Amino acid sequence: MNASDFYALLRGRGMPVVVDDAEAAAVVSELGFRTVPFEAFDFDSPSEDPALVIVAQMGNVDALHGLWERSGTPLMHLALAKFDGGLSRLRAGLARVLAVDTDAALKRRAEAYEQLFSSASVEIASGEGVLRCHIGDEVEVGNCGDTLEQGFLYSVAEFLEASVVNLEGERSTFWVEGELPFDGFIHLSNSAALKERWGGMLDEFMRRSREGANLVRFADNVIDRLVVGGVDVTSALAGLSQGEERGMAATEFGLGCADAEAAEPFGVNSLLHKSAGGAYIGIGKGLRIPHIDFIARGATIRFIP
Repeated sequence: MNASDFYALLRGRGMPVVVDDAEAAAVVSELGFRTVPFEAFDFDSPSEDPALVIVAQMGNVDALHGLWERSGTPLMHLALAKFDGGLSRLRAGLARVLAVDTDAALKRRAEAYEQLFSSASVEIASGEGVLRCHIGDEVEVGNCGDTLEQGFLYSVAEFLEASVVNLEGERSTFWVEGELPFDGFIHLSNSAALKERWGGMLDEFMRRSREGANLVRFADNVIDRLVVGGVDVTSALAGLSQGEERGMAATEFGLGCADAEAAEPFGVNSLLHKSAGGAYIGIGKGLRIPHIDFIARGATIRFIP
């Protein structure tokens, strides 16, 4: 089945919503959905009927990932626990998911991937800055399709963005250089340990980013300057990044393909922040460095053949 039909069934309350928290379940029930506890949903039996999985407790993220290639149901998920599991993020996140024009987003995403596959480089203009993303001959993408294949899981945000990833190597697909003034950032952690080591500092950066004057600069694919709230914080980030994963190397670049209806303000850690236009550049893998995306919501994009 198609992503477009999935989003249509979701807006029509035509599928169950699997939830791992009773308070979140009550919020989802108030929006008109049938809710099923996470431990109670039959993920095994083959089924053509889809479901949305909302994961608000970090303790269930390993179980969510374990559904990969095992689930009998077409699924998307909203893994709030990896970002910020609070109820306000659930309410706002669901408002955004139910408001976005997903058909237009899927068309823009298709066109963007074809551009990313046919370009030597991409220029991202944000204020006075220009970030250049040089794309290689073999382009790695997390997901360029429009369908939900059996056993695969997808974040609800996946079909609203077009992204290329340095999956195999530090620059197996692209490398970046230049400056990106940005509106805000988000950060994804796949474990409680990681979120505890990094969250205090990143939430402080998040707080300070609301005062604008945010800039990330890349040299030879690696951050060499980070400014948040007009304050250089490069050494803070480098201190925790030291010796982990690929340090401050760019791991992902992408374009937000959706409208901005009910989009949330920067300064909260919403997994939907990349989708509402512009472009973003990311570091980390979410394993020993959070996957951090610096987002320029109003950036303009030029593809170079």
